[PDB]
Formats: sequence, C-alpha cells, structure tokens
Amino acid sequence: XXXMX
Amino acid sequence: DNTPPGAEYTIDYWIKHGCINKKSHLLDLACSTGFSSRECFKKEGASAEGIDISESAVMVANEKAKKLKANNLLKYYVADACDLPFEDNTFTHVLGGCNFAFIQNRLIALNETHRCLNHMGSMCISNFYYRRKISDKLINDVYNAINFRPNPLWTLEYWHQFFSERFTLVSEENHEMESQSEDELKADIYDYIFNRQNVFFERFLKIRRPLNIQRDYQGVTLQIWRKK
Ligand SMILES: [Cl-]
Repeated sequence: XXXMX
Repeated sequence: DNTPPGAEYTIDYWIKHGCINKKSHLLDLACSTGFSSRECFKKEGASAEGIDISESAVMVANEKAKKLKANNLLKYYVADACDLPFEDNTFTHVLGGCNFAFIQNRLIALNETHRCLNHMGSMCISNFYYRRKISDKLINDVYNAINFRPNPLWTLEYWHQFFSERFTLVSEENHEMESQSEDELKADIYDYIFNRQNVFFERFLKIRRPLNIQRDYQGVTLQIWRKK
C-alpha cells in the first residue's frame, strides 16, 4: 500500500 | 500480506528509534502471521510473544517460527488485545502497528499493553491518520466499499490525545500519502489480477476506487511511545 523505501 | 504500513521500513524505524536489540522481548499485538516480530528477530535476534484472534494465523506464525529455528524465542497465541494472557512487566516493547484503529476496545487494550510493558518500555506505532478534512460522502463511500466506516476525526492530535494519557511521545515520523490516477489504479489492479477475471477486476476497482480517493486526505505516522 504505502512505500517508504 | 499481513504487514504494518511501510513494511520493512517501519520495522527498521521501530528498531532504530525504539532501540530494539537482542536483549529485547516484544509483544506482537494482533500479530496475524507474525511478520513484525519475525522480522525483528531476523534483524536483531529479539524474542517475542505474539497474539491474534485467528487460530490458523497463529499456527502459521508458529510454524514459520519453527522453520526459522526460533520457536524457542518466538511464540504465538490466540488472544484479544483487550485481555492479554501475560504477566505485568513482561515486555520491553509492544509492536502496535496500526492495530489500535481496528481492535474492539482500544483503550482497554491500551491499558493492557501498558500493564504488560516493563518500566520505560516502548510502544511502537504506525497509524493511519487524517491530515485534511474529508467529506461525509467519501467516508460513506468507503463504508459501502469495505463495510468499515473510518473516523474522519482520527487526526494526529486525536492519536496524541489517545496515547499521551499513559505514554510519552519519544519519536515521530509522518508520511503523507496521495491518490493514484484512475489509469495507475486500473493498471495495478489489472497487473495483479492478470499477473499474480473481468468480474474480479470490476469488483476490485469498485472496492479500491474510494480507498484510493481517500489517500489524498490521509497520512501514516510512525511513532515511539514510552510508558509513563
Ligand atoms: Cl475501550
């Protein structure tokens, strides 16, 4: 869903 | 998937700012298949006890622990966050993730986690929150889509109010999300359904559209809360 590396 | 928002990034954040090390003993709250604690173990060697309402999930978590040759350090049980089967002062950390937004009685649960945490123990959070005012229509749309009406007043301030009664905010990192274009969304849905039908596609789109739209008003907050 949410990518933040 | 069964992971917290941000996945490995979140775990890393928790490990760094929560100071999780090999000496740590974690409570994996609503652990599902045990991703968070298992990752903390793989990364840092920390031990953990996890709880979930799903028996099968717990069994998966245990089996995965076994395959990792770590079932002496990682143990999982069927239980509710509102009634933890652990003694006072058992854990150095609680992995809360986004679960306080979904569990049935979250203050009772919070108090239980507070009870089971050691002195100066840390609560590790990754919550969704609303950064902007969202109309009722969209909330209703989401409710319709996934039978779970979110609270548009679940802002940062609200969570802070919720946690700050029993905890001290030690660290916070906020990540603002944004919607995909219809094309991108459709591309993802298509790719997934066709590379990992039309009916499925239509249903998926129907469900995901409002969720996607909602993202422009949302954010994810990574927080470390210290017991007080
Ligand atoms: Cl409650």
